[PDB]
Amino acid sequence: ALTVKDVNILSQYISGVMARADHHAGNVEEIALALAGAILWRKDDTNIKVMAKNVLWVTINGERYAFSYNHSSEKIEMRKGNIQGNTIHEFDNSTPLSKLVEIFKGL
Amino acid sequence: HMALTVKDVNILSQYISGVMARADHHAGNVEEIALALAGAILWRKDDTNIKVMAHGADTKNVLWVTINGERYAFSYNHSSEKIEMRKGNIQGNTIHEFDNSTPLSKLVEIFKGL
Repeated sequence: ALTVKDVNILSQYISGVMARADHHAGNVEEIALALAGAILWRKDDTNIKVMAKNVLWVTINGERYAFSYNHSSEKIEMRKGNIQGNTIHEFDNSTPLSKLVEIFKGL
Repeated sequence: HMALTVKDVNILSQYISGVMARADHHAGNVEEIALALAGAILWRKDDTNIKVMAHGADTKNVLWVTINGERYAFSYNHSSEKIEMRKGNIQGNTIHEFDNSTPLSKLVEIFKGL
């Protein structure tokens, strides 16, 4: 799995996400940038890790969160704890930024 | 006279948290678009570190980033309540002004094109 250890790798990863979203998942291409900001906003010191569909793990306020793309619903799914459970939020280009801020502010 | 160099992800997260805290408290009109701008700047930046210059103290901040060999300056205008984006000269006119009502599709378009 990829460990996002520095800003160089982080930009490359975000670029990878945006390239993939443009080509094959256009319905999350916009929210992806805001999600990137939100995850960096709220993460603990633990490094972001992307594992293998890929799953991105981040720890926020002492809880582990998994982000991954669902081709069938065309959503980015957010799970709390283990990828083997229900989503707590789903994001796409229709998600209001007001709602995104509200969700991350409260984590 | 004060320069913050965003050398690593820890400093980046503290900087973003600082921006969101200030926006929540007295710049509500850009609190939402600030997150998207954070992703967009990190998306397109060249290797050079982001720098935040304050030539007044913690209040008169300008964030600088290089994209495709060009410098871009971001700052908040507390009268228009917009984040102003300039290119090259910081004393030039703005090329874009962003707030919560900026369509995200337009923000993606702008950054894709830099």
